[PDB]
Amino acid sequence: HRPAPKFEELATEVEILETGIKVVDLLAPYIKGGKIGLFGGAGVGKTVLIQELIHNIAQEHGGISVFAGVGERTREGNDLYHEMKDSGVISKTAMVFGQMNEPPGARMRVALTGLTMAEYFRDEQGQDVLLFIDNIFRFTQAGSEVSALLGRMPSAVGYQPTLATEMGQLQERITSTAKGSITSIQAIYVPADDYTDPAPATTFSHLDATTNLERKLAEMGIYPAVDPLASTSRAL
Amino acid sequence: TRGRVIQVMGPVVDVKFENGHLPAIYNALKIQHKARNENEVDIDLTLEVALHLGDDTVRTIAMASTDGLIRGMEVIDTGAPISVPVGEVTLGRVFNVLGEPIDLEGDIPADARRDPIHRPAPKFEELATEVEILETGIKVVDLLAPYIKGGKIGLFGGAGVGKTVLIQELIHNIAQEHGGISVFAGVGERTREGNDLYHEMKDSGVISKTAMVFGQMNEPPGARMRVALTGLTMAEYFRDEQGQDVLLFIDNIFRFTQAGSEVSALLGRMPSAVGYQPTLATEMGQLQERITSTAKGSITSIQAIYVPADDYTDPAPATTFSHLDATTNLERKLAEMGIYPAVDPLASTSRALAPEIVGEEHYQVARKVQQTLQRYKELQDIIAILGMDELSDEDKLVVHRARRIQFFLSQNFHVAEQFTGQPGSYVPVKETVRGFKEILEGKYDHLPEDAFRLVGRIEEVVEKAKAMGV
Amino acid sequence: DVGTVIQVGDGIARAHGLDNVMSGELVEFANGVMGMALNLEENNVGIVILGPYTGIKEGDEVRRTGRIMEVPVGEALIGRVVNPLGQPVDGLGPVETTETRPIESRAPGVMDRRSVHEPLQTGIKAIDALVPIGRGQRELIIGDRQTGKTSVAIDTIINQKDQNMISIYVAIGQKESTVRTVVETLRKHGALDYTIVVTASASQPAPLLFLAPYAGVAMGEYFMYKGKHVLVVYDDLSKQAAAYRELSLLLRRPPGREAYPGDIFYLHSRLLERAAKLSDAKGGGSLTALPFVETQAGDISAYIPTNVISITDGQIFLQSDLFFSGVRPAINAGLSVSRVGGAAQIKAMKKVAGTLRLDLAAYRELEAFAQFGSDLDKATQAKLARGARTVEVLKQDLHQPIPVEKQVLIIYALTRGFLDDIPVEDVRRFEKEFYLFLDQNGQHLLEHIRTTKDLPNEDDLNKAIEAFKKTFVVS
Ligand SMILES: Nc1ncnc2c1ncn2[C@@H]1O[C@H](COP(=O)(O)OP(=O)(O)OP(=O)(O)O)[C@@H](O)[C@H]1O
Ligand SMILES: Nc1ncnc2c1ncn2[C@@H]1O[C@H](COP(=O)(O)OP(=O)(O)O)[C@@H](O)[C@H]1O
Ligand SMILES: [Mg+2]
Ligand SMILES: [Mg+2]
Repeated sequence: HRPAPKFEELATEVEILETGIKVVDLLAPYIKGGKIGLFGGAGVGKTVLIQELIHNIAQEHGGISVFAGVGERTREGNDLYHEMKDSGVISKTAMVFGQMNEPPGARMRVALTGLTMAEYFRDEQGQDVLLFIDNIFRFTQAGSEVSALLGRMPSAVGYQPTLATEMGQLQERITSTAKGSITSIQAIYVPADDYTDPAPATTFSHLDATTNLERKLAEMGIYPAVDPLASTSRAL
Repeated sequence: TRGRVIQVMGPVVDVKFENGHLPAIYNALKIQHKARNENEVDIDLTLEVALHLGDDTVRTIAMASTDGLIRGMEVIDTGAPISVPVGEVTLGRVFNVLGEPIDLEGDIPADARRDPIHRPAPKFEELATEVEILETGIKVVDLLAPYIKGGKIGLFGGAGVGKTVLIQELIHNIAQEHGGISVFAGVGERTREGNDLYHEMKDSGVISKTAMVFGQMNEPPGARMRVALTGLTMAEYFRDEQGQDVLLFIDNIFRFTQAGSEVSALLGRMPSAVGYQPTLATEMGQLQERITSTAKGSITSIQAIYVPADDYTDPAPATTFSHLDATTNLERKLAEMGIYPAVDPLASTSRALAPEIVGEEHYQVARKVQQTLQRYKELQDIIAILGMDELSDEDKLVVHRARRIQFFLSQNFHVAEQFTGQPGSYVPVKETVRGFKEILEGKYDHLPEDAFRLVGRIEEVVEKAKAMGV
Repeated sequence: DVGTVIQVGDGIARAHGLDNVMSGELVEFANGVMGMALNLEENNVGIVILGPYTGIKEGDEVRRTGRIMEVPVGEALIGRVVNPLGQPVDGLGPVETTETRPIESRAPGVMDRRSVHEPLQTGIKAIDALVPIGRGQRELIIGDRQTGKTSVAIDTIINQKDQNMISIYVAIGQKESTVRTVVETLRKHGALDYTIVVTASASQPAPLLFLAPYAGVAMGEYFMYKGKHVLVVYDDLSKQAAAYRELSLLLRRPPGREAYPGDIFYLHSRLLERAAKLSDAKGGGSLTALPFVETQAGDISAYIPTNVISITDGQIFLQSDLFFSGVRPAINAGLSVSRVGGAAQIKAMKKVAGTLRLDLAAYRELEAFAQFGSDLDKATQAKLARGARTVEVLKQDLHQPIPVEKQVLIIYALTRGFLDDIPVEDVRRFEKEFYLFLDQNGQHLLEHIRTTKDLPNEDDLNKAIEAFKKTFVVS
């Protein structure tokens, strides 16, 4: 827990990040220091995309990366660990896990500890760190559960009274100063195919580029399942 | 007596005075304070008691910002509900809720009459049997949807379709031909209307009699609540003391429920319905029931009301709508046609005279008018799809007469004299019915349709057609 | 007058003592963080924290200040970026305090105002020609997310270089990097000569978020009362509304219709009524405001949009489908109206821009039908051609406000039918080449437009546009 960076420190320059994926590179470029969101339903390949992007970045760009699992499936965490170990990428990256069977407070704070790892890397080593976050949806849910336990009155769709603030903090400590970018790629699940739940909207307000995955493409022969028209980046 | 402040809770205020002999509910307390040192701030505030608590505490509501209130400051109680100044001296100026004029032209003397706002409604003994129709001098209103005096009128008209012109004409007529004065009390947006009313009703002089009361959105909840009751106390003075044949007007009812939306924020108690105060029906009823006819004096407090909410099933519009007596609608499409006032055949109640008393001719004429208009509407639907020329002769004659009937509805308002240049015409209800009857009877089928515009009587239509050099 | 903090949590503390505290008075702790006293119980005070509350511990000493929520104002603030509490944010040393004023003052009342008759130029052809705005008017801007709200506001502030105005930009809950980007974009074009930027980013506590627009309007009100015209833009009122909701919920007040309490209409209407056009008796100041409201899925019908739209004098609606399709900017005539407009608009534009509205609406309906059905009548085809050219004229590129005179001249050229011959894509080239030609040949027309405020000599204007057609080369 540390006070945020100030206004005078921040830089404004724009640098594109190359991923090597045809759809992403062509129609939705990602930006150093910017926050990139992955939206979609279940079983469409968001985790496959993020894992293969981690591998590709470590293979070609060679930059440090940090992975934060907010309430990840133990089976998926173990499979990811084995896959990265086989890939020879683990040595370049770092991972922190907050397991589902833990009290909601730990599942809330795990993203912040991952951010602190990237913070020290960017402040002392002064290079282009990346931060991958498994799912912000469970972060918001853990915040709601902690608020309910503490005795605060609910709001919106059962959500905690202080939601916008916590999301804002978690996504505003991730800023590209002159020294280092701390680019982030984040995945979010749409509960009922409606882009109106408070967590997706609050995260939607904060994104520079959004890539949304469709189940129809996933069940088609077209891999990856990225809808061209609805995916946009402000750096196009 | 004297009591000290102990608690402050912002808008609900919740000042818990510790006192010797408590004031009754709705009583007024006034706070006077001076800047003894650099830190303290001078404040002069009025509060209304709303609830008694344990021991000596009496909850209150403040009518202005409470910034600068300090525990321990002394408070004095007046002895009666907040006293509006009312009477001849107060006529002809714009007031706040408490009773001071906002425009600094003059200050009301201390000697003036001051009356409490909160009064029980007239007893059942003093009421009167209500069968009569108030004359408006507007052909369409006197032909399709007459107004029962003493009853609440509804007009669902968007801003900019003639609301201001219609109300100016109504108050001008009611002050010209009747002994009635009007009272206006707004809550919403900007009062540009002040200069329009200044022009026309000060040329007429009625501005000197209409005692407008204003407190709008920028005010705290308490004033926004009590503004309408101040406006009503203005009428209550005339009806009780003056007892003239003044069938006065008050021009806002629903705006009290629009303020009641904020009274839900004023409560600070258990919610009910859709967030509304539990006492919605009772709180609105207390206001609505003070508007009555009486045998004490020939004063009917008939009111024309605009409902901004315009949502049918919502609890507050429904509760307000249950009290309404007559309804009218202003629509922009009719304004396009140049037919003014832009009122359509929609009506409500108003059968106390026709056909209840005798009202045979009036009722049959109105029914034929509405039937002909709906037939013309369906015929117009048919005309666009296929073409008028293929219609039969007997069916074509209906459109032929319908054009004249549609155009005759326009009235050359008196208030329009300063823009149009037309002196303006006033029509008695019986004259409206008698003259219009011939139109349905086809006395003037041969006359050109364009003659039937902005004229008071049928003979004027005939002479205008003649002036067209037929 | 000393006290101790007896409770702390999520920004709402409590304190014991403070006999002489005044409701609303600024209070401070040994740490140095500022607090706003809000509730005074019989023996303890409820304090809202403005700053980092982590450092506070129960048992901390708290000291009253003696001021009632005063925000410093002065001439020094021009060109700076400051916090709602008035603290410097961008370094550059401490700002000089001319005077300090509270933020809870009463709005300008009835019978102290005047009808709006003075234009305010945004620089966008579509807005200036179809939906004019007047000084002292409040015009709300709504659209789907990522539709150019901030681009339009920056275009207005940039165009306000010529006409005397003190512009104040309030960033509520906006991302800090975007705030700094806008600050630098205003540093270029010289917009920081007069503009003041007030920022309270997402990281800031909710009390600061809800307090920011009040502080900005309070700062503008001083230049209002001295007589200077002001233009204040709120980047997003929805952040203020949400931050209000959160504070009330933490204070345990029951919610209203939605999670929002019943106060929000009072809270936002008290803010918006503070902008007024003053009369000669009060100095004749003015404060235009252009609030922004976020819309999900392009659905206007919602609690916040209707609640605020009931307050303003009009609104402009931007559609994302048209914007992304390539029509930038994009405004819908059906939902966009300005009730105060027409009196501020200069007579030249009122005369020039009569048939443009009808052409736009009728052509758009006919184009919908035509894309539905191929076969058409000749008159409908001519109307389609005219509407196509009209659509082409209305297009405007980024960060280039156009002076009014070129607008009225190009609209005249469009409406008279001189432009009809030019092909679709060549229309924009025609427009900029015509601007260059106007700079080259017809200066007296421009000066007569400036001085007269009315259309210049029509014959010479016809000759000039005909000469430009004679010089212009198609394709
Ligand atoms: N007339 C125009 N032509 C071309 N591009 C434009 C035009 N107007 C705006 N844009 C572009 O569209 C984008 C609008 O971004 P902007 O920040 O203004 O969006 P916004 O709708 O205000 O959203 P948000 O509230 O999230 O900030 C920018 O990339 C800007 O360059
Ligand atoms: N690009 C791809 N190549 C191969 N298989 C894929 C691909 N995308 C999706 N799949 C299939 O779908 C599943 C994706 O799982 P996951 O990425 O966890 O989905 P989600 O992110 O929606 O939970 C995989 O088990 C795989 O069988
Ligand atoms: Mg997945
Ligand atoms: Mg923007």
